Amino acid sequence: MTFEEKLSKIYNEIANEISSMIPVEWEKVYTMAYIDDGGGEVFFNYTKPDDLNYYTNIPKEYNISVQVFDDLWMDLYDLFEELRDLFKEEDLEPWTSCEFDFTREGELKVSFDYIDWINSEFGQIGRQNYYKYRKFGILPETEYEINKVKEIEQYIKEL
Repeated sequence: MTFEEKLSKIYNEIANEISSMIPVEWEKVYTMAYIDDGGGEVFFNYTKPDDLNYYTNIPKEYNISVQVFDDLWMDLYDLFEELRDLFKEEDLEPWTSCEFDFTREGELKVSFDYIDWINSEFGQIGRQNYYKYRKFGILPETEYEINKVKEIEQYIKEL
């Protein structure tokens, strides 16, 4: 199996997982995974046939138990971590972030970024809010968070 085949297998597994975590019909799906040496996290938003829907709200609104959803969540994270370990296994610079987007109409985008988030000294919420501001046009709901988004913006501009 080549590198492309490994990437493809993992991508397919990821897509199937994320689709399995959504109990209803979805239109667009935006997934983000921040993984470095100091742990990491995975989150995704999904639209319905528009408004973004945050993944951790799925068990609250729909009939899927917290336990099952959290299990599938952990499996997804494990998939992304395996994806990074592949990059390591092929003597490539390990990515620090991965965007995994796909739509109901077959659109697909997988991209990697290598921002040194550790030395940025910003936490997961800052990274998430900044991501939501960059990808979409959504700004946070408190001035503290907004200010942090500006700080991260300026940190990145100075790279």
